Amino acid sequence: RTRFPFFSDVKGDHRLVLAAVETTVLVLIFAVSLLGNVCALVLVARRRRRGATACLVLNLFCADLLFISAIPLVLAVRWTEAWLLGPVACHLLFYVMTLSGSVTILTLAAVSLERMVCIVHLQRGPGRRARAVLLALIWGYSAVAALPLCVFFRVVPQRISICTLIWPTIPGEISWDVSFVTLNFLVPGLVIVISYSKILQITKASRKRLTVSLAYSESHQIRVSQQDFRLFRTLFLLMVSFFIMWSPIIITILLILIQNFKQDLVIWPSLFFWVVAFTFANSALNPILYNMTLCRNE
Amino acid sequence: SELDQLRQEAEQLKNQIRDARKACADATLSQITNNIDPVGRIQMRTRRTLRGHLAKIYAMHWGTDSRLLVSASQDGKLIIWDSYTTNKVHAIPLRSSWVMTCAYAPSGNYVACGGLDNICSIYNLKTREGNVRVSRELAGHTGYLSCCRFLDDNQIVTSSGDTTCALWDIETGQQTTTFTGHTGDVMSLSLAPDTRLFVSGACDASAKLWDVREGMCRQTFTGHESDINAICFFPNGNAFATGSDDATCRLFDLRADQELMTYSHDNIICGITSVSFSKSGRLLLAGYDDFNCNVWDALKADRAGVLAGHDNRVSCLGVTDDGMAVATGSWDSFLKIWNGSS
Amino acid sequence: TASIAQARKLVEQLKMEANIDRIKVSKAAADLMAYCEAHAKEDPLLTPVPASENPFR
Amino acid sequence: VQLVESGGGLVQPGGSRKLSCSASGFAFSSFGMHWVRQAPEKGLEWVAYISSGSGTIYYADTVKGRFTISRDDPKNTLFLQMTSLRSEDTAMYYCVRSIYYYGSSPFDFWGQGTTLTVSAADIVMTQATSSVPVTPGESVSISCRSSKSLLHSNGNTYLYWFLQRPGQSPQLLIYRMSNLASGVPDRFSGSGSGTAFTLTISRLEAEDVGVYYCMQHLEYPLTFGAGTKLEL
Ligand SMILES: CC/C=C/C/C=C/C/C=C/C/C=C\C/C=C\C/C=C/CCC(=O)O
Repeated sequence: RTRFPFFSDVKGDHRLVLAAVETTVLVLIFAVSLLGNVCALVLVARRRRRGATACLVLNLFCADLLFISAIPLVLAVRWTEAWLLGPVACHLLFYVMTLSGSVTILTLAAVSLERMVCIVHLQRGPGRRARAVLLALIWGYSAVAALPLCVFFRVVPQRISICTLIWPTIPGEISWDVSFVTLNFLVPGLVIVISYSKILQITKASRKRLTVSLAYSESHQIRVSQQDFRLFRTLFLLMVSFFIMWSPIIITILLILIQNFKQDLVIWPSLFFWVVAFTFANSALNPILYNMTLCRNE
Repeated sequence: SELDQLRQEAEQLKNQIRDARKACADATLSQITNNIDPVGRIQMRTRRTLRGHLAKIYAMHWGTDSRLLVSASQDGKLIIWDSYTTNKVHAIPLRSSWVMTCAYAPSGNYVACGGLDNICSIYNLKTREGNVRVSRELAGHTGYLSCCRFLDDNQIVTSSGDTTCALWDIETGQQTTTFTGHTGDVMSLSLAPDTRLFVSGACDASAKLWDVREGMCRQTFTGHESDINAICFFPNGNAFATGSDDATCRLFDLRADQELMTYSHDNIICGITSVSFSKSGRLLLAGYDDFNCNVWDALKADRAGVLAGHDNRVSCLGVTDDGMAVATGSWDSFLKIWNGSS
Repeated sequence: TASIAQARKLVEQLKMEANIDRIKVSKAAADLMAYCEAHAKEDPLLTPVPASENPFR
Repeated sequence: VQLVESGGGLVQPGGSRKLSCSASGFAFSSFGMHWVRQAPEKGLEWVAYISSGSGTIYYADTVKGRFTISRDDPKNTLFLQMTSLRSEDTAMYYCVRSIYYYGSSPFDFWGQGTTLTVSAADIVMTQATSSVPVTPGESVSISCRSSKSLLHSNGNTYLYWFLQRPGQSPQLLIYRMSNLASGVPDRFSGSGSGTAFTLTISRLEAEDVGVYYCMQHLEYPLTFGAGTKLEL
């Protein structure tokens, strides 16, 4: 019953060096993410205070700011290795982290459906309260979804203790995990890809109608279509960054699932810590992606 | 040669007045005022932001009380605000959305708006029925109304893009006097504190002193390289300041018949939109096209403060009668009240 | 024909404008100096009023 | 401007009666409306108030809960339905205007009034009856006192002076202790210092006879004065 030593590498090599490296990559991530978020949130508040179209991007900006609120406890535990903090203090970390993660992925997929709904359907003419009802649901569905990671969670001693997951019912555990994977990482990725495929096909159709219906010249199309790659690169980067940044946590979840039966598959808790650091770094460039064209590094 | 002889006589007369202006220039104001202490940094905080318009604001006018201000935006709404409590006393729906000017009667009983409709409409705020209604639409102008200002509750002087300004008797609705002489759209009009004379700024880059009673121009002031977009009288009424699209403001004197100082900087290349002096005539505030609003010390031409609170073109600017506040209105539908903090 | 009338109006306008006894700039700027330096104790932006008497507090 | 009222008369005790206030001649949808009543051979007393658009509603604690007030702005009619009428609610009920912006004059036009004949803490204002045998050409000062300082921090002094001719509805003389109402002669004047206010008439004519009332307006529980009557 080795369970899993979440963030508890009992026997590290050169821990002096290893622990220092983890703490440093972590405080830098905290700094960049917090600075970018406090800049972007106040900028978007100023923009919306001027009567800008109600948006959901500020929900992402606060969700990923809440995401970096649990890393202080994370690197506090990274030194101790054993989770000295009390179970009630220990519950909070795993619960909030997986409430922000499932409120970030879901708002990134809601921002991209609001944008392919306006730039395509509601061109210029959608209730703020309708968007508000979706927004509150997102925060709610996310908290409820990761509630099983708070109830079926309890610290247990080894040798000296670890905050693993009890999960009495194995079929129930795997059912909840697959329903969380297919409803918090699969369909959001699908809707994001579908939406950003539309904002493209519609843009390409508009450009082609410009060049074949108004009888433009080939030299002219290239003096007007100087942004087609600029927009393409931007939205393809959005989709691929989302996928390549939120995939490591899901594949680690699946491999610790198959550890549930494949105990022979020795896996490194250090790998779990590294993918968690990568998911934390996800919150560091979410302001960068959604405020890219606004400021290109001044 | 028939037209050539008297047209020559005309340029001879203008050369004569040029050398007369030059001869009387004993000294420049800059050297005369070089011995006075500088105002220094002026910090103004936005005490109130008057949100409520849904379109670019083109004009604002403070009431004599220094608490009520009228604002006109192209949303077709003229709103009278309570500056102290940021409340909307009235929101008059304008018949035409295109409004380029707004006025508040000296008594406060009436307000007026004008624009591309080519008509100046007077609204009676104090009515028994309890609603604000148009009392008189003054319609005898060919070009768009640029600025309209009230001398009394029966007399209003209006400036238009037909290159003419006119004095109107509100009761009859007819122009008692028509002021002609500008060769370009008149964009701005400021009356003397005594309301006996008014100065008009036009796109022909000249400002002319006019007298309401005599009916015609007394003096013409030149020196701007571009259209005068804004004009304001000095508190004494012996001077006025003109803002143009060449990013320069100039202080003219009605007795020296020439300019005195020029307010310009190489960092600013955006034309002025609205200017107004302080109560004591020491602070010449000017709204610029670059979202900013400089505070020029009108005695040494030294920029002594910037009011950066807008994100679009600052279009209107006005200091209260007691001089205790400054309200700027830009193209982002927001007014802002500013005053010095000690 | 019509332009000569407005030219005549212009020349009499300039004639009546030229017959003005202008004062020197030294006398003119002295009055402006007196006006600026004599009304500075009452101006609320050149010399700000304390917040106790400020109604925009 | 015209505010006519209908309904009201002989009501058996413990019953109910609805009173209608039909407003014609002004923008009824933008006027806060009050109901004021005056007991026979007695001074006025506030009853209820409904804001524009029925956003805010207040009642006097004497009649709170028993009375209801509602407006129908599409037809320009204000309503007051009373339930369980006792023997103390017998009074002439007035339907008054009121509009509140900066510089506005509340209680501009009072209604005609309907007689109600039911059969079988707060700020108090004190003024003596003072039936002065005045003569045309006399300068008279009418003083009323308040239990609290009427002067608010913003600068206003919410004191209102009303005049009621014999057999006629009250009108507004001075609002906020210094501002003359539009329509009354200039001879009326008023002043005060937070307490112990006074109303001064310089050129008293034969028309300025009746009962003078003073009213506070800081807090919505409102209270008039006893009423100073001028004769001869
Ligand atoms: C998008 C969701 C959020 C992303 C960021 C999450 C960070 C915190 C990680 C939480 C992982 C939680 C559960 C993983 C799956 C189940 C654990 C079971 C495996 C252990 C072996 C066993 O079953 O005995």
